[PDB]
Amino acid sequence: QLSDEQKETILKALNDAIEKGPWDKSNFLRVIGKKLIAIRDRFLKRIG
Amino acid sequence: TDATLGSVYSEIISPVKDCILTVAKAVSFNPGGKDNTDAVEVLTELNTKVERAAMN
Repeated sequence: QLSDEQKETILKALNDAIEKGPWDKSNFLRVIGKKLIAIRDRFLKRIG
Repeated sequence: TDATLGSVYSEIISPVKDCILTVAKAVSFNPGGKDNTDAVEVLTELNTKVERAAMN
């Protein structure tokens, strides 16, 4: 269903968000950050 | 397995959408604080980009 350019575009978005978000500003946001990383790992598991 | 347009919406867009809603609750409770609002912005940015990537 997904093309290769779509997959990389989405992965790149996940990475950017994980890298720049305030995921280390509070414990609450830390969890949010962890969830985001969990979402990316799930996506990586499928396209790989 | 493998990612599809569906799994993008069910396994990425929806979860992120949920996170935004929850962070919104933290904002509504704790005014002072730039972090929670920055987080919503980043997540909104994420979803708009993912949705466009999936629709094209």
